[PDB]
Amino acid sequence: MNRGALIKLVESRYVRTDLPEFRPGDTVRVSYKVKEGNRTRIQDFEGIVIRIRRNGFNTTFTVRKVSYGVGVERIFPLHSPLIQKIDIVQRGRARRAKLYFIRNLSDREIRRKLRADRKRIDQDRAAERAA
Amino acid sequence: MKGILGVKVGMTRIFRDDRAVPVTVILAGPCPVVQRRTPEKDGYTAVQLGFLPQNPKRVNRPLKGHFAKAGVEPVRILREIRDFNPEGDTVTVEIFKPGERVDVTGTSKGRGFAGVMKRWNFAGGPDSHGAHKIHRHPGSIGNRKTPGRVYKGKKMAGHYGAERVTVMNLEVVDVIPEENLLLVKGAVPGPNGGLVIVRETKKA
Amino acid sequence: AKHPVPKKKTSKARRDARRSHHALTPPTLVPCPECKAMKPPHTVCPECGYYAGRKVLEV
Amino acid sequence: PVYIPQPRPPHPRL
Amino acid sequence: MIQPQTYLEVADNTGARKIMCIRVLKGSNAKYATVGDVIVASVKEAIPRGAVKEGDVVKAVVVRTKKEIKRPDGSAIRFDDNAAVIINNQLEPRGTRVFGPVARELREKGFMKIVSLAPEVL
Amino acid sequence: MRHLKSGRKLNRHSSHRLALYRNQAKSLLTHGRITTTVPKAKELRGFVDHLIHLAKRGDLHARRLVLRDLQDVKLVRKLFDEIAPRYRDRQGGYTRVLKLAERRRGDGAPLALVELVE
RNA sequence: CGAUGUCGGCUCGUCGCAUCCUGGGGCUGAAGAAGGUCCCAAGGGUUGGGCUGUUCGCCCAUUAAAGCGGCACGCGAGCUGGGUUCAGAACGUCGUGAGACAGUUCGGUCUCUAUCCGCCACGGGCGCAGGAGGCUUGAGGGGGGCUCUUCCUAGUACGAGAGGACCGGAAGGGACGCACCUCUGGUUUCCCAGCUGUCCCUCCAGGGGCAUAAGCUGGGUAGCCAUGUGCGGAAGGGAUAACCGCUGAAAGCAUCUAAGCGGGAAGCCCGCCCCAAGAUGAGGCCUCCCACGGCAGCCGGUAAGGACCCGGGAAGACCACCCGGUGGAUGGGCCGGGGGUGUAAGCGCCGCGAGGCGUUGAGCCGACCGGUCCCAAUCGUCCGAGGUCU
RNA sequence: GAAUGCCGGCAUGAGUAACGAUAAAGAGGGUGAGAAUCCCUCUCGCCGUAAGCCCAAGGGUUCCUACGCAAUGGUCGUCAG
RNA sequence: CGUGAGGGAAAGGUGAAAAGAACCCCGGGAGGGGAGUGAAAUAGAGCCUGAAACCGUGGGCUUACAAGCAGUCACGGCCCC
Ligand SMILES: [Mg+2]
Ligand SMILES: [Mg+2]
Ligand SMILES: [Mg+2]
Ligand SMILES: [Mg+2]
Ligand SMILES: [Mg+2]
Ligand SMILES: [Mg+2]
Ligand SMILES: [Mg+2]
Ligand SMILES: [Mg+2]
Ligand SMILES: [Mg+2]
Ligand SMILES: [Mg+2]
Ligand SMILES: [Mg+2]
Ligand SMILES: [Mg+2]
Ligand SMILES: [Mg+2]
Ligand SMILES: [Mg+2]
Ligand SMILES: [Mg+2]
Ligand SMILES: [Mg+2]
Ligand SMILES: [Mg+2]
Ligand SMILES: [Mg+2]
Ligand SMILES: [Mg+2]
Ligand SMILES: [Mg+2]
Ligand SMILES: [Mg+2]
Ligand SMILES: [Mg+2]
Ligand SMILES: [Mg+2]
Ligand SMILES: [Mg+2]
Ligand SMILES: [Mg+2]
Ligand SMILES: [Mg+2]
Ligand SMILES: [Mg+2]
Ligand SMILES: [Mg+2]
Ligand SMILES: [Mg+2]
Ligand SMILES: [Mg+2]
Ligand SMILES: [Mg+2]
Ligand SMILES: [Mg+2]
Ligand SMILES: [Mg+2]
Ligand SMILES: [Mg+2]
Ligand SMILES: [Mg+2]
Ligand SMILES: [Mg+2]
Ligand SMILES: [Mg+2]
Ligand SMILES: [Mg+2]
Ligand SMILES: [Mg+2]
Ligand SMILES: [Mg+2]
Ligand SMILES: [Mg+2]
Ligand SMILES: [Mg+2]
Ligand SMILES: [Mg+2]
Ligand SMILES: [Mg+2]
Ligand SMILES: [Mg+2]
Ligand SMILES: [Mg+2]
Ligand SMILES: [Mg+2]
Ligand SMILES: [Mg+2]
Ligand SMILES: [Mg+2]
Ligand SMILES: [Mg+2]
Ligand SMILES: [Mg+2]
Ligand SMILES: [Mg+2]
Ligand SMILES: [Mg+2]
Ligand SMILES: [Mg+2]
Ligand SMILES: [Mg+2]
Ligand SMILES: [Mg+2]
Ligand SMILES: [Mg+2]
Ligand SMILES: [Mg+2]
Ligand SMILES: [Mg+2]
Ligand SMILES: [Mg+2]
Ligand SMILES: [Mg+2]
Ligand SMILES: [Mg+2]
Ligand SMILES: [Mg+2]
Ligand SMILES: [Mg+2]
Ligand SMILES: [Mg+2]
Ligand SMILES: [Mg+2]
Ligand SMILES: [Mg+2]
Ligand SMILES: [Mg+2]
Ligand SMILES: [Mg+2]
Ligand SMILES: [Mg+2]
Ligand SMILES: [Mg+2]
Ligand SMILES: [Mg+2]
Ligand SMILES: [Mg+2]
Ligand SMILES: [Mg+2]
Ligand SMILES: [Mg+2]
Ligand SMILES: [Mg+2]
Ligand SMILES: [Mg+2]
Ligand SMILES: [Mg+2]
Ligand SMILES: [Mg+2]
Ligand SMILES: [Mg+2]
Ligand SMILES: [Mg+2]
Ligand SMILES: [Mg+2]
Ligand SMILES: [Mg+2]
Ligand SMILES: [Mg+2]
Ligand SMILES: [Mg+2]
Ligand SMILES: [Mg+2]
Ligand SMILES: [Mg+2]
Ligand SMILES: [Mg+2]
Ligand SMILES: [Mg+2]
Ligand SMILES: [Mg+2]
Ligand SMILES: [Mg+2]
Ligand SMILES: [Mg+2]
Ligand SMILES: [Mg+2]
Ligand SMILES: [Mg+2]
Ligand SMILES: [Mg+2]
Ligand SMILES: [Mg+2]
Ligand SMILES: [Mg+2]
Ligand SMILES: [Mg+2]
Ligand SMILES: [Mg+2]
Ligand SMILES: [Mg+2]
Ligand SMILES: [Mg+2]
Ligand SMILES: [Mg+2]
Ligand SMILES: [Mg+2]
Ligand SMILES: [Mg+2]
Ligand SMILES: [Mg+2]
Ligand SMILES: [Mg+2]
Ligand SMILES: [Mg+2]
Ligand SMILES: [Mg+2]
Ligand SMILES: [Mg+2]
Ligand SMILES: [Mg+2]
Ligand SMILES: [Mg+2]
Ligand SMILES: [Mg+2]
Ligand SMILES: [Mg+2]
Ligand SMILES: [Mg+2]
Ligand SMILES: [Mg+2]
Ligand SMILES: [Mg+2]
Ligand SMILES: [Mg+2]
Ligand SMILES: [Mg+2]
Ligand SMILES: [Mg+2]
Ligand SMILES: [Mg+2]
Ligand SMILES: [Mg+2]
Ligand SMILES: [Mg+2]
Ligand SMILES: [Mg+2]
Ligand SMILES: [Mg+2]
Ligand SMILES: [Mg+2]
Ligand SMILES: [Mg+2]
Ligand SMILES: [Mg+2]
Ligand SMILES: [Mg+2]
Ligand SMILES: [Mg+2]
Ligand SMILES: [Mg+2]
Ligand SMILES: [Mg+2]
Ligand SMILES: [Mg+2]
Ligand SMILES: [Mg+2]
Ligand SMILES: [Mg+2]
Ligand SMILES: [Mg+2]
Ligand SMILES: [Mg+2]
Ligand SMILES: [Mg+2]
Ligand SMILES: [Mg+2]
Ligand SMILES: [Mg+2]
Ligand SMILES: [Mg+2]
Ligand SMILES: [Mg+2]
Ligand SMILES: [Mg+2]
Ligand SMILES: [Mg+2]
Ligand SMILES: [Mg+2]
Ligand SMILES: [Mg+2]
Ligand SMILES: [Mg+2]
Ligand SMILES: [Mg+2]
Ligand SMILES: [Mg+2]
Ligand SMILES: [Mg+2]
Ligand SMILES: [Mg+2]
Ligand SMILES: [Mg+2]
Ligand SMILES: [Mg+2]
Ligand SMILES: [Mg+2]
Ligand SMILES: [Mg+2]
Ligand SMILES: [Mg+2]
Ligand SMILES: [Mg+2]
Ligand SMILES: [Mg+2]
Ligand SMILES: [Mg+2]
Ligand SMILES: [Mg+2]
Ligand SMILES: [Mg+2]
Ligand SMILES: [Mg+2]
Ligand SMILES: [Mg+2]
Ligand SMILES: [Mg+2]
Ligand SMILES: [Mg+2]
Ligand SMILES: [Mg+2]
Ligand SMILES: [Mg+2]
Ligand SMILES: [Mg+2]
Ligand SMILES: [Mg+2]
Ligand SMILES: [Mg+2]
Ligand SMILES: [Mg+2]
Ligand SMILES: [Mg+2]
Ligand SMILES: [Mg+2]
Ligand SMILES: [Mg+2]
Ligand SMILES: [Mg+2]
Ligand SMILES: [Mg+2]
Ligand SMILES: [Zn+2]
Repeated sequence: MNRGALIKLVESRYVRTDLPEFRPGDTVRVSYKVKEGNRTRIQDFEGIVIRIRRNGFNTTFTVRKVSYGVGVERIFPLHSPLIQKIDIVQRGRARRAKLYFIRNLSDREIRRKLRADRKRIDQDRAAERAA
Repeated sequence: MKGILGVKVGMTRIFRDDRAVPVTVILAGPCPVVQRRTPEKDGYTAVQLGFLPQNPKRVNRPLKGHFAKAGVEPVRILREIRDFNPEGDTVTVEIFKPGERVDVTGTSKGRGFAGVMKRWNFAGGPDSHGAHKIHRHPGSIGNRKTPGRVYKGKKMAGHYGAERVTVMNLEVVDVIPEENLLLVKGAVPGPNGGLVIVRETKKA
Repeated sequence: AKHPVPKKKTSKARRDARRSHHALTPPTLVPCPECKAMKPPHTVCPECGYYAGRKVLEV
Repeated sequence: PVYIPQPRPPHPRL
Repeated sequence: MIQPQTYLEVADNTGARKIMCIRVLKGSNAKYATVGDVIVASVKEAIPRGAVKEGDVVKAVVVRTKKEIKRPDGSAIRFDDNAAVIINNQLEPRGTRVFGPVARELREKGFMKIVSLAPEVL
Repeated sequence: MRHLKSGRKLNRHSSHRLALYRNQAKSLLTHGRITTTVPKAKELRGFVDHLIHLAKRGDLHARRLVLRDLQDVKLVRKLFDEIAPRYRDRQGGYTRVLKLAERRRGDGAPLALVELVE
């Protein structure tokens, strides 16, 4: 047998394939299906992807935003069926893969370090030029 | 009262009714019956199942006579299931449906020689305030001249793990009969690759 | 600690009994296919230098 | 032998 | 993950700014309070001329915490501080508004007064 | 517990172990055969295998990588010009470990030889 | 008295029951709810803080509850050493004095090696009348046992009102226990990157040593983990406790009792999980070998099998256990995938320059999932039944 | 037959604790009856207001060379104060 | 041993005679086996006699369901005379 393959096979019915690629440093908006008694609505959540940890189907990504004065971080399973959609808001240029350090930065200092990723912005805009 | 042998494949999670579900994946089937235990012949009732086929170049002479007496191919392991008497001659995961509750026996991970703290969650000692080389030690083990001995069963360091463990009342989340897979919610004893037994639950 | 000490001398019966498990076991020996000398299995023959049928190292 | 190391004091059973 | 001695910022206009948890009101010997748990605390720091003053022994509900809370959908939320909202023995907010976001767990715990008053439920 | 952990310690701290493997590599590649204890042999196998494979690649980067361990341009030059070319079609398994019969007199250690193959 | 270490604390418990809580009851000046008092019950449980060396006690905030005791006032060859209980010093007090004080005050060396019993673990030996490879019965042990809130029943029974049930039924908790690593969160001694100083290779560029037993810094896979996840306490059957009865005399009535029957506890027995045939009372079932050669015995060659040796292992201190040994994927290498780091070097362009851009998610790359005989488990050796008697 | 008697010898504890700074080693070549331990070479590490060099005190041939390995060296020893 | 004043041991014996073992064998040596000397070589210099504790080799009986100040009394089995 092949235990790794079987795990993949069990996960394949749940694996998502419709979300945009993104990187630590990118600003992003996750439209997340949320329930509130006894209906369910779509609550957007915008912020910077400070972290993505990869474990195949089990990859998860963390988004950080300030919100009415307080910093809020949220962790989403990248293949969660609760994610309606993900919009890429801004491509960010990070020098590392985990951006925990921006927790202790002023807004103006985060802007200085995570300058707009020109190269992948052009990639975005040069896509969407299609039939 | 049904039962099947299997192998722990590994853990993952699925999504069921907008809920994350931690599941262990077990490769259980397929198990041939290799001997049936009858009250007449043996005094009790159980089925000697076999699991995982074996290269005959390793199955010795007295064991080949055992498989052949049942007309089954040589198998790697034989385990019984008490008070189980399947009508067929081969047991498969098709005996478990989603929603059912099972009990999984496995051989737990082996800690080896374990300390009193890792084994029995003893408090240990202080790490400052004058503690002298006793931070992980077990304290007192007794009284004085009365009784002047240590009880049988007083918890001390020693080996820990690599023993038979059974977890009760595990939900069955899914069955994938084409791959012989059995998705059970929770955790199962032992390492990936370990032998497991999956029986119907004794809980109500 | 308070310096644990033996309480009685150990008898010749008890001392030797503890050595119940002290015999050397003799070394595992097999004849070498090329020179028929006796040598430990799974080692290059120290008498002729052969292992796995070939001269491996001059002796 | 020529020199005796002093023995430890007793526990004060006072 | 709030325990006795933990300081919480105060997320309402009660006049209290910092409280120090002195008991977790969750049974006989609970060790931690999370979002939705009521605690007993002491006011360590309050503004002048408040409804509450430094020294009062008040009840509070925890509305946001620094240890991330996990959720049945496999997601998790985590704030920048440990905040609380001061309440009365009937579990209603003793102030008139709430500052900052609060944990959606507060809703199915019946702290619907706080949930409405909050500018964001996350 | 040691569960599923790779690599011996050889009763050396992290930087001493490293230089052991590095000095053993330079020795093996200098001479083509060396005698060591069996454990040290069994571990040098993969350390030297990798260097030889990088030598099969033969680019500047590989030479520079290899040089981090062997540091000797003349020896690295021998590895790239004389050793690598006779392994071009061999897919790993560039070294071998054969165990010896007799032990050391002064500490009882089992010895074994390590050599490059043909 | 040729020494039985003394308070309190910590650690580890274990027992008792005159029971603090939980379960079961009778009486009540018991309407209900809540109490009071006594009876049965030791299964489990019995919180975190302030003060003081304190035991004790008071106090804060909770709780179902914050129980009292024995075990050398349990436990210093287990720790502590704050107090007590040496030598210094001081105050008050006594003494002419030296000095003194259940008066106070500041300080004041606590001994690496376990022989026997005991305890936790792990083997070796022999036995279990033939010898072997499997799979099992369970005599007997051990583990576990806690409990709260809210809702429905129902604002009903009860009550002037306030308040507020029995029984029955749902949901959600605290602590504790076993296992696990999918997620959350740790570590991850060299898996990747950046950085200073210095010495060096080779002048640049690229790099290596050292600054810790990682020089420092940012991350970090497998493993091991809790702060994370799953699950457990039961259900149920049986016998009883106090207590309540049915039928019923002695004793025309009455009586739970003398004949006889029923109800009745978190407790007792079984049930659950775990060990377990040295259970010498050494059990059972399945399969394999087999009447060997030479004088209930001895010595030979074997049989079925076994061990040695070797490559290994989420097994392990050694041992043991488990898998594999060329008819082979066991470890090492190689290859693919995962995963980490986060765009190598070299070259080209831009800038006087530190740099920047591109080639490029590049390069490097532990353990994870697999493939591939490229390397290594070569070749072999030694044991091992002939079955007592009625 | 005892005086924790005196002298000596031999046990037990036991193949046990330990082998005296965690600055660190590896390989090849030589010698030799014998080599992890001696010599030689390459690699690696440690000290460098020293763990380098020169005086004084104290020690008293330990200095150099040849031949040696019983004991001394906490192992070995062909080496050595 | 102690700075010093001072303290203060242990250690006798081959044989009549060295006739003190040429020479050969194993061994690096040590040690041994032969040969040889002697009345005697477990008188061989680690030497007269050579006790005991203590350590070993060989043999007879004995022991792995058993409770012990170790013996004593009884009977039975086995080995010896
Ligand atoms: Mg099993
Ligand atoms: Mg444990
Ligand atoms: Mg623990
Ligand atoms: Mg601790
Ligand atoms: Mg101390
Ligand atoms: Mg100690
Ligand atoms: Mg310490
Ligand atoms: Mg410990
Ligand atoms: Mg005591
Ligand atoms: Mg006793
Ligand atoms: Mg085990
Ligand atoms: Mg001690
Ligand atoms: Mg002590
Ligand atoms: Mg000590
Ligand atoms: Mg000890
Ligand atoms: Mg001692
Ligand atoms: Mg003894
Ligand atoms: Mg003796
Ligand atoms: Mg003896
Ligand atoms: Mg004796
Ligand atoms: Mg003994
Ligand atoms: Mg021993
Ligand atoms: Mg022996
Ligand atoms: Mg003394
Ligand atoms: Mg104040
Ligand atoms: Mg005040
Ligand atoms: Mg606020
Ligand atoms: Mg460790
Ligand atoms: Mg491995
Ligand atoms: Mg060592
Ligand atoms: Mg270092
Ligand atoms: Mg490699
Ligand atoms: Mg070999
Ligand atoms: Mg060997
Ligand atoms: Mg030597
Ligand atoms: Mg006394
Ligand atoms: Mg005495
Ligand atoms: Mg005495
Ligand atoms: Mg004494
Ligand atoms: Mg004493
Ligand atoms: Mg007690
Ligand atoms: Mg009572
Ligand atoms: Mg009660
Ligand atoms: Mg009651
Ligand atoms: Mg009552
Ligand atoms: Mg009333
Ligand atoms: Mg009532
Ligand atoms: Mg109790
Ligand atoms: Mg008790
Ligand atoms: Mg208390
Ligand atoms: Mg204080
Ligand atoms: Mg107190
Ligand atoms: Mg007091
Ligand atoms: Mg109550
Ligand atoms: Mg005491
Ligand atoms: Mg006490
Ligand atoms: Mg005590
Ligand atoms: Mg002490
Ligand atoms: Mg004490
Ligand atoms: Mg004691
Ligand atoms: Mg003592
Ligand atoms: Mg003191
Ligand atoms: Mg002190
Ligand atoms: Mg004194
Ligand atoms: Mg005065
Ligand atoms: Mg006076
Ligand atoms: Mg005094
Ligand atoms: Mg007094
Ligand atoms: Mg005073
Ligand atoms: Mg002081
Ligand atoms: Mg004092
Ligand atoms: Mg000290
Ligand atoms: Mg001592
Ligand atoms: Mg002992
Ligand atoms: Mg004893
Ligand atoms: Mg045994
Ligand atoms: Mg049997
Ligand atoms: Mg039983
Ligand atoms: Mg028994
Ligand atoms: Mg109602
Ligand atoms: Mg009415
Ligand atoms: Mg009810
Ligand atoms: Mg993890
Ligand atoms: Mg993982
Ligand atoms: Mg994590
Ligand atoms: Mg993580
Ligand atoms: Mg990890
Ligand atoms: Mg590296
Ligand atoms: Mg440079
Ligand atoms: Mg550098
Ligand atoms: Mg250097
Ligand atoms: Mg240096
Ligand atoms: Mg480094
Ligand atoms: Mg980290
Ligand atoms: Mg790090
Ligand atoms: Mg629970
Ligand atoms: Mg009546
Ligand atoms: Mg009647
Ligand atoms: Mg009766
Ligand atoms: Mg009855
Ligand atoms: Mg009944
Ligand atoms: Mg219960
Ligand atoms: Mg069993
Ligand atoms: Mg059994
Ligand atoms: Mg018995
Ligand atoms: Mg048996
Ligand atoms: Mg091993
Ligand atoms: Mg095998
Ligand atoms: Mg073989
Ligand atoms: Mg393989
Ligand atoms: Mg492989
Ligand atoms: Mg790869
Ligand atoms: Mg990849
Ligand atoms: Mg990747
Ligand atoms: Mg670039
Ligand atoms: Mg580049
Ligand atoms: Mg460049
Ligand atoms: Mg230019
Ligand atoms: Mg990559
Ligand atoms: Mg193939
Ligand atoms: Mg052969
Ligand atoms: Mg006398
Ligand atoms: Mg005497
Ligand atoms: Mg004495
Ligand atoms: Mg003496
Ligand atoms: Mg001795
Ligand atoms: Mg030993
Ligand atoms: Mg010992
Ligand atoms: Mg030891
Ligand atoms: Mg010692
Ligand atoms: Mg040792
Ligand atoms: Mg020492
Ligand atoms: Mg010493
Ligand atoms: Mg040392
Ligand atoms: Mg260093
Ligand atoms: Mg080397
Ligand atoms: Mg050498
Ligand atoms: Mg040597
Ligand atoms: Mg030598
Ligand atoms: Mg050395
Ligand atoms: Mg030299
Ligand atoms: Mg300098
Ligand atoms: Mg300096
Ligand atoms: Mg001198
Ligand atoms: Mg010389
Ligand atoms: Mg010598
Ligand atoms: Mg010598
Ligand atoms: Mg001499
Ligand atoms: Mg010596
Ligand atoms: Mg020495
Ligand atoms: Mg020596
Ligand atoms: Mg010597
Ligand atoms: Mg010589
Ligand atoms: Mg010299
Ligand atoms: Mg002197
Ligand atoms: Mg003198
Ligand atoms: Mg004199
Ligand atoms: Mg004479
Ligand atoms: Mg004479
Ligand atoms: Mg004469
Ligand atoms: Mg010769
Ligand atoms: Mg001689
Ligand atoms: Mg001889
Ligand atoms: Mg002679
Ligand atoms: Mg005569
Ligand atoms: Mg004689
Ligand atoms: Mg004589
Ligand atoms: Mg004479
Ligand atoms: Mg004599
Ligand atoms: Mg003699
Ligand atoms: Mg004997
Ligand atoms: Mg018995
Ligand atoms: Mg017997
Ligand atoms: Mg007796
Ligand atoms: Mg008699
Ligand atoms: Zn040979």
